[PDB]
Amino acid sequence: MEQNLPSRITKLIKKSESGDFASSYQLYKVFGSKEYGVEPDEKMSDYFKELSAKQLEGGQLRVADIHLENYKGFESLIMDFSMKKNSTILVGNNGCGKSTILDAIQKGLTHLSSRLSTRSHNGDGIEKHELRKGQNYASIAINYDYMGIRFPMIIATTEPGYEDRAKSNYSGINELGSIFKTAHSINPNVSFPLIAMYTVERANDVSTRDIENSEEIKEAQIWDKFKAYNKSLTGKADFKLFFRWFKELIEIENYSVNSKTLHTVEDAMYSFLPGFSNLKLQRAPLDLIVDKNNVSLSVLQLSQGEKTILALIADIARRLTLLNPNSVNPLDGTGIVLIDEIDLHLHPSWQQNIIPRLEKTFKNIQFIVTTHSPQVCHTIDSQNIWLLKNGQKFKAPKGVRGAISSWVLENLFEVAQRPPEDKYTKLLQEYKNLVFSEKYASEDARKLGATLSQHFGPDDETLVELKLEIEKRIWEDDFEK
Amino acid sequence: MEQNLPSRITKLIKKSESGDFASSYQLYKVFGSKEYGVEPDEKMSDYFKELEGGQLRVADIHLENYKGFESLIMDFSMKKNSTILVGNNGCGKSTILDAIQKGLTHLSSRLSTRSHNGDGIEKHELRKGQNYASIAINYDYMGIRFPMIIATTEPGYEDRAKSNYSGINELGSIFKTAHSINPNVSFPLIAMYTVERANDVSTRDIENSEEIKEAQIWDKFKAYNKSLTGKADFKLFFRWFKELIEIENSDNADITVNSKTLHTVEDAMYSFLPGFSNLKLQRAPLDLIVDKNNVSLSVLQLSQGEKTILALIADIARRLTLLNPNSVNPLDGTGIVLIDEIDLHLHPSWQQNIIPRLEKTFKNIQFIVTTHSPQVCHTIDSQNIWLLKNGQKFKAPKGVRGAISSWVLENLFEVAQRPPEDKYTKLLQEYKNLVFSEKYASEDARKLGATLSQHFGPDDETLVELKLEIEKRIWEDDFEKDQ
Amino acid sequence: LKRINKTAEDQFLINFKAQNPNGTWDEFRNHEQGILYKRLKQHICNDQMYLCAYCEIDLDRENEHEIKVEHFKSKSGSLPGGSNWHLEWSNLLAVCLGGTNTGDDFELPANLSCDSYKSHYEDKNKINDKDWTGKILLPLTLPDAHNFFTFEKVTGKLLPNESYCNTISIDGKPAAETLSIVTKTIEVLNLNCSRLNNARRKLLFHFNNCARERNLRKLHNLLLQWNQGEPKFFQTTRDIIIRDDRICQGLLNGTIRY
Ligand SMILES: Nc1ncnc2c1ncn2[C@@H]1O[C@H](COP(=O)(O)OP(=O)(O)OP(=O)(O)O)[C@@H](O)[C@H]1O
Ligand SMILES: Nc1ncnc2c1ncn2[C@@H]1O[C@H](COP(=O)(O)OP(=O)(O)OP(=O)(O)O)[C@@H](O)[C@H]1O
Ligand SMILES: [Zn+2]
Repeated sequence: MEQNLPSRITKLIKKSESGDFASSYQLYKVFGSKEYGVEPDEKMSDYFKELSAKQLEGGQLRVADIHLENYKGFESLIMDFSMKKNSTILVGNNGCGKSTILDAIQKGLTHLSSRLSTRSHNGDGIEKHELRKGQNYASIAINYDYMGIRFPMIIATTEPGYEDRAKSNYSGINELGSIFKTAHSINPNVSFPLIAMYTVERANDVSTRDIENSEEIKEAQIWDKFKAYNKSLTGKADFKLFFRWFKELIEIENYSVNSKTLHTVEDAMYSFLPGFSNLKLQRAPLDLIVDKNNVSLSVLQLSQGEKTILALIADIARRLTLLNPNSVNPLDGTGIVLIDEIDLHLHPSWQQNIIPRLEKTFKNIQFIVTTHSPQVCHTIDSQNIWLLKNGQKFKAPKGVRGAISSWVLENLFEVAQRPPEDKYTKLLQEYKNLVFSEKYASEDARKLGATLSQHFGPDDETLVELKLEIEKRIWEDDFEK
Repeated sequence: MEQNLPSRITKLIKKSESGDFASSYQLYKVFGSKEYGVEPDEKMSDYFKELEGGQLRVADIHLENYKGFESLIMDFSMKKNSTILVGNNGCGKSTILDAIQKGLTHLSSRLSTRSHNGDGIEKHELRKGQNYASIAINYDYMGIRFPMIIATTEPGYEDRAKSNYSGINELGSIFKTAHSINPNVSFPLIAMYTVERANDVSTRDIENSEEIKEAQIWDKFKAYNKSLTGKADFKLFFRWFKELIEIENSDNADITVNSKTLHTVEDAMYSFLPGFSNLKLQRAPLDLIVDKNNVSLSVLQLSQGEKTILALIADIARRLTLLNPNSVNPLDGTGIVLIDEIDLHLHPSWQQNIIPRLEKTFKNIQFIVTTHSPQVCHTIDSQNIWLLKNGQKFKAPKGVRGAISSWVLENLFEVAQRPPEDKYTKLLQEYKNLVFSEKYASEDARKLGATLSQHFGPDDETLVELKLEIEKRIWEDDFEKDQ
Repeated sequence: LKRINKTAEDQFLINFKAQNPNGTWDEFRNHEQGILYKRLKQHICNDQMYLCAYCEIDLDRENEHEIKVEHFKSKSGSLPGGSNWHLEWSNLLAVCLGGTNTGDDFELPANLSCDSYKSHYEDKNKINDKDWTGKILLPLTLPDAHNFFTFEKVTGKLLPNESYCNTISIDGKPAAETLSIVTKTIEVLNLNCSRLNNARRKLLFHFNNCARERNLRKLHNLLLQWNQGEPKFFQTTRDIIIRDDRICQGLLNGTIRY
């Protein structure tokens, strides 16, 4: 018994001995110290931490909740994300605040990225410009989820001259970094959680104009796993390093890595982009070649939407392949990818398929995203759509998935289906009033009906309904006389 | 014939008794050998040759082997000032706008200071295959056509296309002569705004003190300094704001007029942005302060939409204020202002008012905006909406000025109302086919109805019709078969 | 809100009250499991013909989870030694979900109606006295033929009336001010919300498509389907539409006959 209680330890350690990762982490939370009824023994606790290092096979680093106080327009707002649906979409009016939450999550991950990388520096605190006018403190409290153990993190800044109340207890990110560092130590071929952030500036990077002159090809970039997070928590993505990557891989193709990673990355944009095949490089003027419906075009005059959706998934796939070692399925790892303004330079035929394609291609990735187009919204269940409004969170109305655009507008975006002050819709309202007001055919409803009939035609849905009403009511005047 | 042309003696008398501008403008060519080369005397073209209210408006365009297009002809309207080209992302919409850009740069050049150039069709801008490329543009100032063509041959085939930059030189000469008679003469607003309008406003770019340090002098041609690159020069607007406020401070310090332009520029911005008032300059570390509902914020912390709208409207207002001195209504002028993706970083509510509000505040201005959002499309007549599909022009169906977003989305965009692969729309169709059939009230029909009612609820409009028709069929069938 | 008639108890809500005087509703739900709760829900719904008391919509006849039971006088107003307002079988009504599924308390107030916006009102305006009997219409003691509600055919709203509101009295109140009671009944529950004003306006669509043919026989069939018995969903609005058509009214009372 080792003088320690063998009841609860054995109740909670059998699965750990079997291979469960959560039980070992739970053990090395109280076994070493004296926080529960267990004695302060440091043998089994350290053995459990060492063993739990080598127990991560499949998981997902996911943001679970965020708590903000006086950060940026928000007095207090406690989000609660999803651990089953891998897509949360924030919807609201421009001015209520969505990039506030996105920036808060980015600030939270700026320290996790450093904790997981070989470095140990800190990220960024709350700037002076990120405090409410006439306010004294702020907090960015965020919790994370690996295979099932909650890991907190608080990033708070207070003005010394007014009050000193809040603290900054990073805590669990250090433990997570210890787990991943030990996992690398036991075996370098271990998957890491991706972290990425994509602002509204993804477009201003895609250009193959003097790559040799500009940057990122006149270096000796060593392709490793830890440093893949370069410029990942920033705005514009990496297309020039992307082109460096194609150059190196295609030139070395001339073993297995060239046949695997290059093929998989190609298939990514091959599936996302309907009709862009047979990628190849251009050597003399140093550009890219794409075959759009069997005509060859460079990457300097392709459609802007194709450019953005190229760079986005290209960066995601590149970082997933760099972070993951030799594996049959290298795009299915883990990560928290934030994509602000998904409905950016896109056509209403791709906005209805952007999310399912992302989830089918990259399965085990969280995709906290903000949108402003209904066609993006009604592809996802209502339980995963927040409607931030007036500084407080309201969840989307019931049954958004598989709905119609007009209803989504009216009942979620607070936008009228018809234009609010178009003269023809005001005439339509006046007609609808006249039909039901026992005053039809008094020389003032017929002219307006003809005016609306000449514009919409005799086939518009609502006008046919009003025609049915007038026909039935002119039937009434017959049998009553 | 001759000697006042007895065939057209009345016509020549009408042109002689002009009393206007149109009837006294073409007289220069009429006395300058309009029919054929004869009578080049300059005395006739002195009082009949040597401007208050006009509209420099692009009328048509023609493209040959430029970008993806092979042959396409547009004819923009004249009475109404709006054009909302819509098309699939990939077929083409920026080719037309970039073509008008390549056309308008030469005009802006040849009226700014001197006659010169700087844009021509490049090699990558050539149709894959076809060699000769042409971008033909024709203007309309008070009802006169001014042709313009650009050309480029790949293998030196200097036989199929030439560049006759004619007529626009005449337009530049007319404007410069108008300037000579009176410096205070109105000029157009040739401008463009690409998809990167607001990627210039930044908190460090609000602080400045290390970016713009010179002695810029405001003149009319200042509005033509980098007006066709695809950015909203918010920094120069900030400099102009600072100069106006500092001269106001100097004036009212000497006090212890000339400021109405500031009020007009601010009022233009206050109308579009809702609740944004009390715009003031911070002499303390150089910033700009905006008041939102009695809350003093900074430009650095405004959301993306307000940044974009402020930059765009400030640029346009500044340019028209400079271009129209000593004008009781400075923000009227004329222009061919081109905007790409006017539905960018905007809420669906703001999109429904973006076109009418611009056309109200800036009335005598042309816009050839391109849109992807249906919410913008249902505020303007269908005769002004041009669909670009498969490299060709198709006109939109009638009834667009006011309509449900679903109809526009499913007719002008070829996109289904409901998601086409969602597993709750396939079930909807599978249940609706059962309802409108002879297998109603079957067990599978009940299961699908329950599944759909649990998600969409029991008061969705589609479900109500289906249940009413099931009631109809069950009543009719049971009642008839029992009898 | 129609006029629901309760029949009798079944000596199974009697035994539970006998073994436990004080009232806690969650105790009744977390009883020997689903049996008692199943059968109470069944017996309550069958008296209402599987319809909602507040907003007349079709409750699913083969899925309990879409069926909820609402206490008219709120269960938050029970007083120890004053009343037992959790289990009296005169305060139990069968209601829909009301636009919510989990009751997260973060759903839009405008969407919520029928039953949940009652609770939303109580929280928002801090109605301390949960004695709604007298200010909101009780769907157990109304007249069986109510001319209370006027169907505004334009937007689908249900609006008060001048006639029949100054004649009949409810809950012993003076008959001269029932209009305020009806108006507050509309306000507290939002029968005039989007998801119901756009659902009652389609019964008008049905009634007018069954009149395109200009055939009186089809209108006869529609009247004998909508005015025969076994009330269907939105029966009150059905009755208003039949009562607002003079051809239909004539058909049901002699003059103008086929
Ligand atoms: N420190 C502050 N002082 C005053 N107002 C503030 C402050 N912080 C935030 N706000 C207000 O709250 C709003 C927050 O803007 P925000 O960028 O977060 O909107 P968003 O819609 O969430 O982002 P995006 O447009 O990128 O989607 C500001 O526009 C501003 O009106
Ligand atoms: N030299 C070329 N060869 C082949 N195709 C070309 C060429 N130049 C342009 N294109 C065509 O132009 C199309 C994309 O150009 P474009 O930028 O006009 O589309 P867009 O996305 O609608 O633009 P925007 O959204 O910015 O208005 C591509 O399908 C491409 O095939
Ligand atoms: Zn209900």
